[PDB]
Amino acid sequence: WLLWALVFGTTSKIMVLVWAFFAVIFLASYTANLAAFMVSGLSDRKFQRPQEQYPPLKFGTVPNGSTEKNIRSNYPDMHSYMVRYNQPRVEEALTQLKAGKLDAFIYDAAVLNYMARKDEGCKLVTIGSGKVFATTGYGIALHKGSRWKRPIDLALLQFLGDDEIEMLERLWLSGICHAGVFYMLLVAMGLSLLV
Amino acid sequence: AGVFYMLLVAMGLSLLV
Amino acid sequence: LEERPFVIVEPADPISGTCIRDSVPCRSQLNRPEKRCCKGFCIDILKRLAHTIGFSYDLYLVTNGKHGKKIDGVWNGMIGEVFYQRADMAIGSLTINEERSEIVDFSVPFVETGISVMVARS
Amino acid sequence: YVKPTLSDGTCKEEFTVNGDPVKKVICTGPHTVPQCCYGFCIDLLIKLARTMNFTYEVHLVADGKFGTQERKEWNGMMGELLSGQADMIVAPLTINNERAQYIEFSKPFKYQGLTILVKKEIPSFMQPFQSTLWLLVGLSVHVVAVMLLSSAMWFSWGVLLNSGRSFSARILGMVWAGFAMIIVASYTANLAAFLVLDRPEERITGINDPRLRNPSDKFIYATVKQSSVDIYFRRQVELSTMYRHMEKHNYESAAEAIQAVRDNKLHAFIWDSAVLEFEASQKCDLVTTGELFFRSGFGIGMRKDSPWKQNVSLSILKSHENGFMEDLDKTWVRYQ
Amino acid sequence: STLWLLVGLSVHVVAVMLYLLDRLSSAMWFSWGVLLNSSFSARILGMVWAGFAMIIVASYTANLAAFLVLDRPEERITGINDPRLRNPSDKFIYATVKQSSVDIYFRRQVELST
Ligand SMILES: *[C@@H]1O[C@H](CO)[C@@H](O)[C@H](O)[C@H]1NC(C)=O
Ligand SMILES: *[C@@H]1O[C@H](CO)[C@@H](O)[C@H](O)[C@H]1NC(C)=O
Ligand SMILES: N[C@@H](CCC(=O)O)C(=O)O
Repeated sequence: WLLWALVFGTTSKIMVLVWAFFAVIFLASYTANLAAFMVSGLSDRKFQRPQEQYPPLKFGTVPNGSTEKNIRSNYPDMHSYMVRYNQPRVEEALTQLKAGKLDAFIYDAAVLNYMARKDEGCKLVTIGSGKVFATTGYGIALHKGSRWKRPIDLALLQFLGDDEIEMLERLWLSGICHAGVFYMLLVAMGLSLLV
Repeated sequence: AGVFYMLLVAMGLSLLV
Repeated sequence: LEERPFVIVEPADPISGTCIRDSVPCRSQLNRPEKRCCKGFCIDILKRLAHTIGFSYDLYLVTNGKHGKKIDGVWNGMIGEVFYQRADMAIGSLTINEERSEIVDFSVPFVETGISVMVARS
Repeated sequence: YVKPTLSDGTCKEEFTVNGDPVKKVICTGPHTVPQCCYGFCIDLLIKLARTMNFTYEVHLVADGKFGTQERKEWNGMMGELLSGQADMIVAPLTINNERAQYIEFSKPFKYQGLTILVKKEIPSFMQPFQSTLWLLVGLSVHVVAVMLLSSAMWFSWGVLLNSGRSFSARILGMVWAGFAMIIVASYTANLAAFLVLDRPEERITGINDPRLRNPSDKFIYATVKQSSVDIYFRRQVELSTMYRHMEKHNYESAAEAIQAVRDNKLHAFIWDSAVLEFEASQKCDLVTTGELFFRSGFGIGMRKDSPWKQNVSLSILKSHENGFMEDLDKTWVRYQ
Repeated sequence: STLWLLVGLSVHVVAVMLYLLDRLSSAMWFSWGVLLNSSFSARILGMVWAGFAMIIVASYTANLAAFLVLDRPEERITGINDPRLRNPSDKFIYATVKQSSVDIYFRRQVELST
């Protein structure tokens, strides 16, 4: 018992000498592992039915856009809840978010993924790191006739063939800066109680 | 690892003297 | 219309009548003759387009509504300008949508967009 | 997907998890024998079919090529729209200037780019435990073994690893007792320091890496013959030496170019992002490095002045907002 | 100090129970010694305390080892083409010497006019 505990007539003294050697190996090997070691999206119930799961949840979006129209005609349950926490302007929608009033802001991707990537960053992170819902793009708007529709598209497409388009967002859209072991302790402490 | 042997050499001369 | 990263307007430095060179004149057509000049990601595309195919442009800012909406059967904003033949071309931050694209012809999208959510880092 | 049909002519019925019945259409292609196709975009074809109530028949490409400009004439799938052997193209087919002057494209299914796929070969217990490091271990014990009755003889070995007086020697042992601690303390951090050397897994960080602009015979680069990536590298003069000699390693199809990577016969593969990322998930032994550099999408091609131009580009545009193109994504691409 | 308090409070509760079942301040003497680097039924049940003492010292060393890993985490400037350089932050100031080569260098480029 004592010999086995120490691991954690000159006959058996040889193996316990070897056994002590293994002790330093187990602790040292543990150092290698540790040395190198160092409300989601719209799908979850938190958004569609916030009252039932967690009443403390606040939302909002400026109410004359396309996200407002998409939400209204797709998730009618959650639209009537955002009317009270409505707010104008994106810039005014970040002071309240940082102060502690709102918990999440629902808006476009190309705007939010850049504002959180600017000097306003270090405090705001989009929940979807690369997750976007109802994906679309920008574009020009012309009449139904649109004689200029055909020449414009080919001009826009040949920009992509070269580096012209992706050398523009690097100029305008760039930015910088884009207790806890209770379960293990309780299980370990609880295990020894039975023995 | 030359420094490691230096500590042993200093240790060896410590008790010898 | 003015969107902070895409279309940026400035008081045009009223020294005599002009502003910096990397800008284009604008207007605030409404229906005080102040002149202001604009720049951004979208306008850089507009300048390049007008060079490959020869045409001239007269930018003006929308003073009625915003990006676009339909209330009581009347379109107000950038889409309402194109729909009612008040302008041949709308540029800025317009998202291709099912209801707009059936009234107004769009083009190839520049950049991806959609809907996303942000949260304060903790 | 393309799989052979059963003996009776109707291929076997599959039921993915709950799923509902899997939707399969009978493809007729290479002589010519019928098959059946499962599809991501085929599940999108059946949706367009009921909206405008037009019947259809599906046949595979004659030669299995996507399409480009020969010599004056088109080949592959594009060689069958213009001629008259097809009225639509339901397949991942990127949008670019050269194709847009002869056909019409509608709005993309999904937005993607293109990247590079390489090997993910990512493999000693105690490397430095040899030479003078091991030699100094024996010398210290042997010297102290006869430093000065046999009780202290085993003491030096035991005191090295935790544990199991002659006045001056007792103080000498006491001061040497802490000497064993400092020498082994470095050993504990020695492997810890040796555990962060890492390896250069950043083989290719995009096109702008010096290896691409100055290709060496050690590296072999490949793409799929007669595709959009082939066109993209023939637009730029500064890359005239990119495929001046690396053109002869171009592969026939992306199905066997990936297999070449896993066989240690190819070093880099440039292809669509939406395809290589899916393969990296299944294989669990490959990896995609670099960054996207030509962002476009897959659109339904259709011959110019076709009377279905507005219908198609509206159902695709509506399907994004319903969530239909997200239900397809989870069942087909991003599952694991 | 929550981690230390949680670990600090666990020594008193655990040690007392083992001594009572196996049957004062002398009992806590054994626990303190194992807590630093220095009957049969309680021996095997109490031997895991050395493991419990092993994890806490290992965790602190692991936490301390990574503390210096992120040495100088702050990045000041990467040179030219800094996004802060191109887009002024209205708080991080730039200056130079009037009427020199740098004035000529920055006056011949359009995209630097901001
Ligand atoms: C949204 O449109 C309504 C239309 O009546 C208007 O009253 C409201 O001020 C608008 N909100 C904005 C632009 O934030
Ligand atoms: C498809 O487009 C054509 C041409 O505009 C039109 O006649 C037809 O009604 C459209 N289909 C539906 C279902 O609206
Ligand atoms: N970009 C949107 C406006 C922003 C929003 O409300 O989502 C549009 O032009 O419709």
